[PDB]
Amino acid sequence: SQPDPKPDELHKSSKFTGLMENMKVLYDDNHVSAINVKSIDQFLYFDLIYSIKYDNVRVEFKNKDLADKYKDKYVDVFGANYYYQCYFSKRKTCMYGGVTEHNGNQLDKYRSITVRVFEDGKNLLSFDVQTNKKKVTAQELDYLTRHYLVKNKKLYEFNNSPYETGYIKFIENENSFWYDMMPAPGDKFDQSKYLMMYNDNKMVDSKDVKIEVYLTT
Amino acid sequence: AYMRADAAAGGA
Amino acid sequence: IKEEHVIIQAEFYLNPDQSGEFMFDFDGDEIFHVDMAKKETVWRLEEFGRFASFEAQGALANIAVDKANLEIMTKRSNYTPITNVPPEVTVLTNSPVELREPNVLICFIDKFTPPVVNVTWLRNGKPVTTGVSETVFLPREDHLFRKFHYLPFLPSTEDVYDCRVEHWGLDEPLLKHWEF
Amino acid sequence: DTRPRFLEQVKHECHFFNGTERVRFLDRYFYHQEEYVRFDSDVGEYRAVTELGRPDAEYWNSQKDLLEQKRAAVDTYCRHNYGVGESFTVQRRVYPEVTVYPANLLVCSVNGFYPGSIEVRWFRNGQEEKTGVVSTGLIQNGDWTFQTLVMLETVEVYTCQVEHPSLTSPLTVEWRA
Ligand SMILES: *[C@@H]1O[C@H](CO)[C@@H](O)[C@H](O)[C@H]1NC(C)=O
Repeated sequence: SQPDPKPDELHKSSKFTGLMENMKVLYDDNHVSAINVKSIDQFLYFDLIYSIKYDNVRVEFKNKDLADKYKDKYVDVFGANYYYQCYFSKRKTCMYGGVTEHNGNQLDKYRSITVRVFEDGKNLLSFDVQTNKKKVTAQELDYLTRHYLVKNKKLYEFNNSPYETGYIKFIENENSFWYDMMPAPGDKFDQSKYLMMYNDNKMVDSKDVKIEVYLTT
Repeated sequence: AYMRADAAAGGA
Repeated sequence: IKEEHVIIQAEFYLNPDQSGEFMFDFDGDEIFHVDMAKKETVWRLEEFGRFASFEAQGALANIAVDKANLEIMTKRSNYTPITNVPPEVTVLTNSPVELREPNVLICFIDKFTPPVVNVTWLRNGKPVTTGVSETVFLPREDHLFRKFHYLPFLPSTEDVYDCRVEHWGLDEPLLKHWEF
Repeated sequence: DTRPRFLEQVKHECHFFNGTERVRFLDRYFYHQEEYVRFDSDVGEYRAVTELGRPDAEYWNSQKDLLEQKRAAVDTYCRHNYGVGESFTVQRRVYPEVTVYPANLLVCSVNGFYPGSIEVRWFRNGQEEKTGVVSTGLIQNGDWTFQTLVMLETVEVYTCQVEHPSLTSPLTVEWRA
C-alpha cells in the first residue's frame, strides 16, 4: 500500500499559471484505443510503435524489459496520448504504457468499477467506469474516471481548474496507490513528463478495484 | 538562458 | 590566428541496438547529453544547470531524423555495415596517489566504433561498483569515440585494479592494470 | 553479437575565432565514420562530401526554408549557444594543484586545472632546465579538468613553476631533501 498524500505533497492548481487546457486535452474525448494489435517496430529500445488510426502510435515503457514483453504479443492498447513532444520514426502521436495482453484478458460483458468522488471531503458523486478486461491498466481507469469528471465536475477548464488539489486512489483489497491530478507549479505544463507516470504499465484486477477521487476546492 | 539545438536535416 | 573555441552538437543512432545519443561538446568536454528515457538534460557538471537550460524534448527530434537517415544510408550503401575499431584503453589516477588519501581511477577508452562497450572495474579480481561513474560516448575528430570511466578509491599497497573493457573490435576482453 | 552495426552520426559544429568575431558553422552527416554531406556556412549550401551524399545535397539545397535556417545558424545557433555557455565554459577557470615528489627523477604533477593552456617549468638553483625534462602532455580527465606531469632527470633547490590563466602570478613549489 502507498502512504496517502501528506499536508503539502499534492499540487495546488493555484500555483500553476499555465493553461489547464493542456491537462484537460489529455483527459478529453480523444485518446488511444487499439484492440487486437501487434507492434509494428520501434524507435528506441524502450518503446513500441503501433499502427492505430494520427496513424502511428509510439508507446514508451519504463524499461526495455517491458518493451520486450510486449513486442511480438497481441495486445490491447489504451492511453492518454499527446502530440507536442511526440517524435519518432518508423500522422504521429505518443503515449506511455497502457499496454495489456489481449488473450485471456477479455470479459464476455462489461465490468463496472465504482468510483467515489469526494469534493472537499463530501462524497457528492459516485459513478461507474466500465472495462471488458481482466487486468486493466490504472491508466485506462484513470483516464475514464478523470474524463467523466471533466465533462461533469468541470475537473479541468481552459485556464484553471475549479479545484485546488485532487488525487485518484485505486484500492484493491488491502493495497492501494494514488496519482496526483494537478499539474506541477509554474507557467508550463509538460504533458509528456506528466503521462510518464504511466510508463510503469501498472495493471489492476477489475474485479477487485475501487476508485476514489479526493478533490479539494 | 537556453542552449538551442540545430535540427537534423531529413533525407531522401 | 586559429580557432579558440569549438562547440559541437554530436548525435548518433545505432542499429540494431536502437540506441542513440545527443550531446554537446566544448573543446573536448561534455557540456551535457540528453537522457532519452527520462527525457532529461544531464549536465556534466551539475553547476552548469544553474546557468543554462536545454529543452531535452528537442534532442529526440534529431534522433528520429537520424534513425530515418540511417535507414536511407543503410539501403543506399547496399547494407555495408560498420568496421569494428578496437579501443585504446589507458588507466590513470585523478591526482598523484598517496596511501589513505582519496583518489579516482580513470579508465580512458579511446578511438573506437561502434559506440557499444562494456567496462567493469575489478579490485583484486572481483568487480567493484561503489561510486563508479562513466561519461557518455564522446565524439572524436576522426569520428570514432571516447569514453571515461571513474572509480573513486582509497589507495593502498594491498589492492590492485583492472579496467576490463569489452568491445566487438576485441577478441578477448581487454584488461588494463593499475597498482600502487 | 553476431549482428552487424549500422551507425548514423550527425555533428553540428561551431568554430569561434577572436571571441565570436568570426564564426564558422558546419552541419555534417556521417555514414559510419565517413562524412557524406556537409553544410559549410562559408559555402552557404549543402555539398556532397562523398557520392553517397549527393541525393541529400541536391534535395536539401532545393529547400529555401532549410537553407534559410542553416544560413541563420551562425547567429541563431552558434553565437547564441556561445552566449549561453560563455560564463561556465569559455570563462571557466580552475586553478591547478601542484605537487613535487621523487620517483634521481623529480616529478611535478599539475592537476585539476581548466583551461588546458598551461606552462610548467623546472628550475634548479633559480635557473631553468630544458634538457632532462619530459612531459606527459595535456591530459583531459573528462570532467572539465586537466592534468599534466613533468619529469626532471636530476643530478639543491628544485622549483616547479606553473603559469595558468586562473592565476595572477606563477605557482611555485620548491623542493629539497
Ligand atoms: C556486453 O555484455 C553482453 C553480455 O552480458 C554481451 O552479449 C555484449 O556483446 C557485450 N558488449 C560488447 C560490446 O561486447
